[PDB]
Amino acid sequence: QNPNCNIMIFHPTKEEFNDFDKYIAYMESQGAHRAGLAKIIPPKEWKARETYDNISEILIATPLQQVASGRAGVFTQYHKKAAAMTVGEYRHLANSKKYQTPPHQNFEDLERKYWKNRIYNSPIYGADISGSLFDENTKQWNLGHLGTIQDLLEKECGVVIEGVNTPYLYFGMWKTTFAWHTEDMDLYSINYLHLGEPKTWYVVPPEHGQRLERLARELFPGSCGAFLRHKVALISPTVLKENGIPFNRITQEAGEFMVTFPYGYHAGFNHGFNCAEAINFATPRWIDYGKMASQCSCGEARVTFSMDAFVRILQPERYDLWKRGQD
Ligand code: NI
Ligand SMILES: [Zn+2]
Repeated sequence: QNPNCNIMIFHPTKEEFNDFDKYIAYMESQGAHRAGLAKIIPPKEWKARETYDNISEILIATPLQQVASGRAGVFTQYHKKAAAMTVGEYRHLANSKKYQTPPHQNFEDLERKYWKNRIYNSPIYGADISGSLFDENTKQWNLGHLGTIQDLLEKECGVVIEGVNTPYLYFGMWKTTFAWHTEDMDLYSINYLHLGEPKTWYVVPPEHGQRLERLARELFPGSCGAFLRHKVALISPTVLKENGIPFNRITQEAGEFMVTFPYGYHAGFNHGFNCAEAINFATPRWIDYGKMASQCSCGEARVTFSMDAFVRILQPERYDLWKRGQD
């Protein structure tokens, strides 16, 4: 299935939108994971929340200034602190003359601009906010409550990691950026754009993630032995074509879901003011990637959690063998 590793787009029926797990698995029987990313479009009736009133007076306690440096499509990005603000103020700042989305004829134009001018006017990302905009009544694809095996982490261990097993909110503006990464422990991620302007994703198929690693070692020489876990690298598509790294690019509109799959390297940016919600999740398929996830050796990035419970409970036949691989 899916021989060209293309980003597949699904339009589940209402019935198919009932069991989250079961549809993930169906997307995989059609080969979605081979691209490392898929778009899902919710049924017409489905809604995340009745209305987005009073999201104005919500508090972004610690927004981040994203300072890039480098050029010719290759940058390290670093995060610096900036003042607290309401979303009202952020919306307003993100539409001001300094941060607003530049005039552009089409996508190719916008992209050219983002990658040419990255180091200027460092944008402020309202990122990593612990919360959710989903209605409790929303029972299909509600990111607070997916009901996947990732929940084994909290029931077995009492282990809660923010943005991993509880959701994060992302208030974006033009040029706000996510560096090249696979998710923590190479988990799946799912992201819902709640509102506003689009988000662009670039994605490398899992089959080739190593090529991407290999390349990042040349572009940032002197580098854990798993550099990309720092999530500091920006690399433009031109630079990927130049070096023969397969990738795809897709632009997410408001109202749409993206799911990244284990070991699917991805990065991208926002086109303007927007608000996104995301969480990680897991399936039985992920366990083996979990146990395999290459961790940062220098300390700069976290070994997020222990695979122990997952193997013990869900792979009981292989558990003894897995322990002997340890200490
Ligand atoms: Ni991600
Ligand atoms: Zn490291």
